[PDB]
Amino acid sequence: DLLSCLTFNGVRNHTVFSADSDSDFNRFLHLSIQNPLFQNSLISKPSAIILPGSKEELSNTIRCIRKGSWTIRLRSGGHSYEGLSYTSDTPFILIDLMNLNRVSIDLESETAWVESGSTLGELYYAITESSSKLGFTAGWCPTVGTGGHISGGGFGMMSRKYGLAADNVVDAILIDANGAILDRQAMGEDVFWAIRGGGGGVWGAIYAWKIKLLPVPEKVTVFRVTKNVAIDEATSLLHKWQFVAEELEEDFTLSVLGGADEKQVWLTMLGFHFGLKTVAKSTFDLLFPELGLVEEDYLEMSWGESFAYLAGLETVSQLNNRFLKFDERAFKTKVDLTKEPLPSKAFYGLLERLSKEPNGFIALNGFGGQMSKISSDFTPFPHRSGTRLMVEYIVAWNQSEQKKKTEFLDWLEKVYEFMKPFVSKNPRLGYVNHIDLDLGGIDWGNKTVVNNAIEISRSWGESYFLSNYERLIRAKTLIDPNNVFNHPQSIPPMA
Ligand SMILES: *Cc1cc2c(nc3c(=O)[nH]c(=O)nc-3n2C[C@H](O)[C@H](O)[C@H](O)COP(=O)(O)OP(=O)(O)OC[C@H]2O[C@@H](n3cnc4c(N)ncnc43)[C@H](O)[C@@H]2O)c(*)c1C
Ligand SMILES: *[C@@H]1O[C@H](CO)[C@@H](O[C@@H]2O[C@H](CO)[C@@H](O[C@@H]3O[C@H](CO)[C@@H](O)[C@H](O)[C@@H]3O)[C@H](O)[C@H]2NC(C)=O)[C@H](O)[C@H]1NC(C)=O
Ligand SMILES: COc1cc2c(cc1O)[C@@H]1Cc3ccc(OC)c(O)c3CN1CC2
Ligand SMILES: *[C@@H]1O[C@H](CO)[C@@H](O)[C@H](O)[C@H]1NC(C)=O
Ligand SMILES: [Mg+2]
Repeated sequence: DLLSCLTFNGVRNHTVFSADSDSDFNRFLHLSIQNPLFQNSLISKPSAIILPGSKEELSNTIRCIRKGSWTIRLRSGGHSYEGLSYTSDTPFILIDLMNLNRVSIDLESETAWVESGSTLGELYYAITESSSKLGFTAGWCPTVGTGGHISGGGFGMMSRKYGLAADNVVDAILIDANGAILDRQAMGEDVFWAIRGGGGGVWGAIYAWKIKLLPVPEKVTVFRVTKNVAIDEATSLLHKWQFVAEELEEDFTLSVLGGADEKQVWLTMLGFHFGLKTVAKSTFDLLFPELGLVEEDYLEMSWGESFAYLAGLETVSQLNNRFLKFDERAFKTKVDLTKEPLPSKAFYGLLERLSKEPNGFIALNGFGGQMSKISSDFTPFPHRSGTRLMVEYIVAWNQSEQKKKTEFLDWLEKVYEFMKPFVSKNPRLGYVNHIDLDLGGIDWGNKTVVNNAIEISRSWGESYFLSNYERLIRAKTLIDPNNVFNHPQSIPPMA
């Protein structure tokens, strides 16, 4: 039995499947499901849930599962857009990493070791508690897990200054298919490259990341201002925004959340400056006076405060609450990367479509800055110089709106089709943290498909990784030749 192996090896925190609706099993299962779309009774459920409390327990958990016929599923923060950390078409064991949430800050080296169950919020909180002059570049959502996020890159409000989370990883502990405990030196440079953006659930189980902490001023300046406007003005704002955003010096970021409802358009402008408010306002007065920002819009605060504020949290303390409900809605999302400026009519049509579906919203980010100075092959995320914007389309709904699911998904499909001519093409680019199964998927139990796995997987592989796809395959073959870590879009090993 799996349990007997786990016990012989000192892993005690485990719970087998139970039909009891409010069993402990179900409590643990649902605790970290961050997309309600995959919560219902018709979804696949794990045969057991294991909560390892140490790297040794993680190693032995993997070793035991292998003595059986199980598919391994790793979950850190549970934010997978496609629920790939807690679903599987084959019988599976869920390894939940929530107990591995220790952050160890070394102020003498200005680095940190971060267990992979730690959320972004927990990490940010730990950093701000330790120092007023250090921060880290990662995503905007505080409940996202470092396990999946850093594995896939990790883009956020300081990426124009410092790049992705993965661009600032200097060591890691990877537990491989045989339970080996491997640091950077042990896994080798190809594998250490692959894990820094090559996607979660593919290489082994990351136990911990070693990150370089980055300088921040004791006071940064942010704004969070929602413009309530009509479509003509919203269109001209977004059309100018794209140029301001990509062209801003690296010490500034201007991003947008947007939506609409008939004649009313809302654009939430999210601003960040690595410095004081005089310089911040001088810059936006010059470059984007159309925003109509006023002195009272600019707030000076600590870096930690700024990340809580930009995400709409009440306090810095809230960063440290991994179970704080950030957004309890089922959702589907798609993303585009661009290479050419978007014409005005693209924003106009996007806004028209938003006005017809108030449950939809967009998130807009400029690249440029440091993102253009990092080589396309420095880490697996290839969208560097030449990449102008990242454009996210989201539709989300609560339980009372479930009847409209098909309609919501149809709306999103049509938005993505509308944007096709304006965004990257040949191929249409994507981002592995924004995993999208519409691109297709591999059934690893299907021999004819597996025989041709490399060609088949190119569909999504090249969209996520472009020319880096080849090295990823070589790295996969080195570290997981038997494909113990797999999912519908995992990098294939060579046969
Ligand atoms: C829900 C959500 C996601 C967001 C949000 N904001 C983002 C942002 O501002 N920038 C971004 O770059 N991404 C943002 N995303 C998307 C997330 O980045 C991705 O959804 C992350 O991959 C999520 O990571 P995590 O929360 O850990 O999700 P899981 O579902 O647990 O795992 C994803 C994937 O990775 C594997 N995996 C988890 N843990 C490990 C370890 N330790 N080792 C190897 N592999 C691991 C899983 O098996 C799965 O395959 C904002 C919001 C609200
Ligand atoms: C396996 O891991 C789970 C998840 O961490 C463990 O459950 C957790 O146990 C801790 C310690 O008992 C709980 O801490 C306390 O919770 C109570 C409220 O219920 C509170 O009074 C204390 O101040 C503290 O918060 C924690 O709630 C709980 N977490 C969850 C989500 O259940 C569990 O102990 C482990 N199981 C085994 C067999 O080791
Ligand atoms: C399920 O509900 C949500 C889903 C998602 C987000 C927020 C939600 O509430 C965030 C919103 C957001 C805001 C600003 C960003 O850059 C500054 C950004 O990249 C994102 C990304 N997305 C990822 C999808
Ligand atoms: C394998 O996959 C192919 C292509 O998706 C499918 O047509 C076929 O039915 C599958 N074969 C088996 C035996 O499952
Ligand atoms: Mg009961």
